[PDB]
Amino acid sequence: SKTAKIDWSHWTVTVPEENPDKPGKPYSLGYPEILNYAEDKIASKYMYDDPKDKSVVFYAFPSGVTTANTHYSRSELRETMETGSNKVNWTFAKGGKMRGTYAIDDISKEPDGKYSRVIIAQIHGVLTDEQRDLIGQKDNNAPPILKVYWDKGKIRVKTKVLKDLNAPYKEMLSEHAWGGDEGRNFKEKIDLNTRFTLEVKVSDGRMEVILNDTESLVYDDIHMKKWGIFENYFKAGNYFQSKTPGTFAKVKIYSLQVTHL
Repeated sequence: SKTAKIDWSHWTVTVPEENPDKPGKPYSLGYPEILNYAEDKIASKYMYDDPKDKSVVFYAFPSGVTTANTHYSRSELRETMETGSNKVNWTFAKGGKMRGTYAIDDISKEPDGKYSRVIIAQIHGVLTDEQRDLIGQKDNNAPPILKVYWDKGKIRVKTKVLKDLNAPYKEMLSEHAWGGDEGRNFKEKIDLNTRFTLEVKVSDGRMEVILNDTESLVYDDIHMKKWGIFENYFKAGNYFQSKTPGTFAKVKIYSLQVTHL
């Protein structure tokens, strides 16, 4: 209404600041406490309203506080397709769609004078407990099959590839079986302080990323078929890709919608 169009019943947030009651781990909020973000003494520093334009600002910077499988600091949402739970997630065959309206509100430069980079949307894989236990892994982590960056004035997309197409199932379940692709950039340059839309559409063996409802980048080869073994969740916000002292980003979200029809 007066605030950004985000359905808080389907997201958790993790921020850059340490949780005082859980040392070494970043503070997080899930439902229903996330609804209190604006009055949360910790979270409101990093996820807060701009009432002038009805956005939510995600502010992140190197804090030295991260999670076990996350390299950099973040102020970022994690999708919970079932309100209140983290273990209900979706396969590519079930599918999903995420639509967001963003702006890169402010960002630092690196020492070479080029802007720092920020990840604003992801699809993260997740192992089921049965898969985790089959391969004897300590947690349910799996690769980020999709990462969408703002990178030096372009929207850049990175996906994962299976390094050995003959890899057996138990090997394919490990992150070491997957590596990064070469990356693809949208043609339309996206300036700072400029609203733009992203749409991510996932279906069986297929992922499509759409910028400003014009250009699509489509992924629909063997790697997307092989990725079908995982469950997934969306992420959105500010996963800030620098540890250089003094760097930061602020990402605004005006609208964010996920569906699994």
